[PDB]
Amino acid sequence: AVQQNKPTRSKRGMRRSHDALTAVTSLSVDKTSGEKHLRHHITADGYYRGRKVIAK
Amino acid sequence: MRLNTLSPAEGSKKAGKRLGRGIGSGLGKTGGRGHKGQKSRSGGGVRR
Amino acid sequence: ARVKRGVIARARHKKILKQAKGYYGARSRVYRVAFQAVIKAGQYAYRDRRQRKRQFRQLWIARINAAARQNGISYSKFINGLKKASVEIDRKILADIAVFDKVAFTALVEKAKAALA
Amino acid sequence: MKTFTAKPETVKRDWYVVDATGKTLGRLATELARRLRGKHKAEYTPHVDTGDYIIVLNADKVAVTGNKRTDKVYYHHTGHIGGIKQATFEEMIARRPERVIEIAVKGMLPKGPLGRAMFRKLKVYAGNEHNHAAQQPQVLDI
Amino acid sequence: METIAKHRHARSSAQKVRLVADLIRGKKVSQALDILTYTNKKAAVLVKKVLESAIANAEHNDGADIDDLKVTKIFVDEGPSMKRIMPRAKGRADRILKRTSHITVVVSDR
Amino acid sequence: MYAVFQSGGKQHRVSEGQTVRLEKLDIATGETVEFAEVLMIANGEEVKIGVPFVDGGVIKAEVVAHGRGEKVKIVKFRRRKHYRKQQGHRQWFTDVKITGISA
RNA sequence: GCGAGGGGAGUGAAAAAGAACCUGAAACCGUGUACGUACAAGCAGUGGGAGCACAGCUGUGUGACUGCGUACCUU
RNA sequence: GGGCUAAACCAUGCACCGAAGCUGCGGCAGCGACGCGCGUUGUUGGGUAGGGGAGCGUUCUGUAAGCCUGUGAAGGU
Ligand SMILES: [K+]
Ligand SMILES: [K+]
Ligand SMILES: [K+]
Ligand SMILES: [K+]
Ligand SMILES: [K+]
Ligand SMILES: [K+]
Ligand SMILES: [K+]
Ligand SMILES: [Mg+2]
Ligand SMILES: [Mg+2]
Ligand SMILES: [Mg+2]
Ligand SMILES: [Mg+2]
Ligand SMILES: [Mg+2]
Ligand SMILES: [Mg+2]
Ligand SMILES: [Mg+2]
Ligand SMILES: [Mg+2]
Ligand SMILES: [Mg+2]
Ligand SMILES: [Mg+2]
Ligand SMILES: [Mg+2]
Ligand SMILES: [Mg+2]
Ligand SMILES: [Mg+2]
Ligand SMILES: [Mg+2]
Ligand SMILES: [Mg+2]
Ligand SMILES: [Mg+2]
Ligand SMILES: [Mg+2]
Ligand SMILES: [Mg+2]
Ligand SMILES: [Mg+2]
Ligand SMILES: [Mg+2]
Ligand SMILES: [Mg+2]
Ligand SMILES: [Mg+2]
Ligand SMILES: [Mg+2]
Ligand SMILES: [Mg+2]
Ligand SMILES: [Mg+2]
Ligand SMILES: [Mg+2]
Ligand SMILES: [Mg+2]
Ligand SMILES: [Mg+2]
Repeated sequence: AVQQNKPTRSKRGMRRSHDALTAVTSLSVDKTSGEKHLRHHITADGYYRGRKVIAK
Repeated sequence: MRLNTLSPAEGSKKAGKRLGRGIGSGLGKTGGRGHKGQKSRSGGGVRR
Repeated sequence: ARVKRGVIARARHKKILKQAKGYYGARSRVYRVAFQAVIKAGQYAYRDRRQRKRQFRQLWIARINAAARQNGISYSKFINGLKKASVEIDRKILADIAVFDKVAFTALVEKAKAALA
Repeated sequence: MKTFTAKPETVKRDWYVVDATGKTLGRLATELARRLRGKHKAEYTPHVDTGDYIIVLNADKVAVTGNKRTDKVYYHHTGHIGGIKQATFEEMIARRPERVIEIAVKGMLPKGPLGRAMFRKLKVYAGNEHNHAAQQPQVLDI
Repeated sequence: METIAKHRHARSSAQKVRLVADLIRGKKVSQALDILTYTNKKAAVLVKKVLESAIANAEHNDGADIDDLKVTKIFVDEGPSMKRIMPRAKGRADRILKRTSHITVVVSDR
Repeated sequence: MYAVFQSGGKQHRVSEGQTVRLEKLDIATGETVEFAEVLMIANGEEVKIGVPFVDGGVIKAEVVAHGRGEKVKIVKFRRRKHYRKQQGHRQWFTDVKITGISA
């Protein structure tokens, strides 16, 4: 099965109207190190909820 | 009398037919040959 | 004497595409499609110079009818009355007066009614 | 000079109230359709709605001649295979009496967006009462 | 006035990169950098390096102040395609287009 | 006050100071032209209807300009029949300015 | 990233002449602005036409609503 | 189609709508007359195959050791 007519650039854009990405609503701030981080994830320096959970 | 002021006699230089050059010419498409048959073909026609 | 076609061919294609501005999709971008669209637009325009004279007369008649019936007479009797009264105002003007000078239009209706009586 | 054209932002529309009691359905509908379109005004313009608002009272007392009360059938299809439905005039008056006049008028109005807009100016009621006293409708003897 | 950085001939189709560029168009550069850090797309890595370069250009070459900068313009253009061959069944060959993109970021305090 | 008159096989409703575009007249620019066949004169509530012409009614006008109108393209095309023809057209006009209306 | 690529600086008459280099059309793909578009049925135009924006009543852009209207070639 | 008891059918009459038909106004061309290319006049101008007539533009040769052009050519828009 294949198209009988070439779809338009307009129809291509309409299909892609649901493809846009969503930015992260907001980042969280660690209460001890002050780092920003994804909520419920550890920070880049290894803090979570104010505690040094892992080295490096 | 200069090389750019000489003209041929009126009626002495009729332009040739040019077939197959568009609707407006009157000889476009089939070029006066009509439709199909032996006489429309390249090299077509019966002998004397 | 070899002749390259590019400069003349480009001008011809551009002349058609310029006439196709505002058309949708390939009709304003693609020569093959734009050429057909420009031809069809020309055919319609020839046809509709004739249609325009029909549609406007039809509009004037409808407005004269409404204004005549506001004054108590149908369009067909109004026109016959004006012709019996030797009034030669045409429908374009009668429709203009019907909208912009209702007092003058009433006077024309009275003239038509008198010629019919 | 060019011919006048009515302008949607300055057209004057008035309110009327009509009593359908005992009137012949189709001969009432033509007058309604005419006035909803604006064909009675010198400013009539085919692409502009210059018509009036019309309230129709007593829709369930509209009349029809001959044997139409029992023999006029209203058909419609639900879009489901085999879904052809029907109702007689009398069945329609009993269940949805405003529809009888609304259907008749809709058939005599232009088709398309403008004709649908003209139909919204028609307000049909079964009984003898309406809620549009604020619009001060004038009695219209159609 | 405004400062530009570009990554020309980047290895990604413009359609893919445009999904990321649309996230940051018009944002303050500090917010834009945060958005890109937490976007799990290869194109977010590409765009973030161009944005960082544009910010450095504005500071070093144009004496701008980072806290004032916004992403005033960002767009992705199609670069040249690299043509490759992919063998299919029954001796048939297909063309593969490896599409590239030109990424442009413009930052400015106004 | 306005008046109705015929010119160029058409009718026109005019007031003083208006400019009217007519079919070409064989009159030089700057000259005055008389329209002595007036179909109607209306000045407020006084309305004189010609039967066909108002007695003594005359419209004064000054010829303002001659010219050619916007170009119109004529296209003729018979599909599948190897026929096509095009033609251009510009119609001549004469602009006149109404200077006086007299019953 | 001791990248690719880019921004400055400099050369030059010119660097949108920077080596993927004279000119740099079209298809095709984008960013910005103006207007239209989420109750509306078909060759997508044409005739009529409101509103909005713009430049000086007019010119330009857009085109709600409405009459008419089933591409081209070949055979 | 809506709807219609006429908005159906028959008869008589008078109005009106209605086409690129006819008329009005402006313009162009073919052919023929009549006078001096011009005037006047009559008339014609839907077209496939096809016949006849008249032109546009492109490259190149002469005219041109001329003419235009860095005070901006060709090309592009
Ligand atoms: K032949
Ligand atoms: K250059
Ligand atoms: K280029
Ligand atoms: K339309
Ligand atoms: K074919
Ligand atoms: K065949
Ligand atoms: K003649
Ligand atoms: Mg098919
Ligand atoms: Mg998708
Ligand atoms: Mg032929
Ligand atoms: Mg043959
Ligand atoms: Mg053939
Ligand atoms: Mg045969
Ligand atoms: Mg052979
Ligand atoms: Mg050569
Ligand atoms: Mg061509
Ligand atoms: Mg295009
Ligand atoms: Mg274009
Ligand atoms: Mg219709
Ligand atoms: Mg094999
Ligand atoms: Mg480098
Ligand atoms: Mg050079
Ligand atoms: Mg170049
Ligand atoms: Mg391009
Ligand atoms: Mg609905
Ligand atoms: Mg809507
Ligand atoms: Mg649809
Ligand atoms: Mg239609
Ligand atoms: Mg006609
Ligand atoms: Mg005729
Ligand atoms: Mg004539
Ligand atoms: Mg004829
Ligand atoms: Mg002919
Ligand atoms: Mg030469
Ligand atoms: Mg040359």
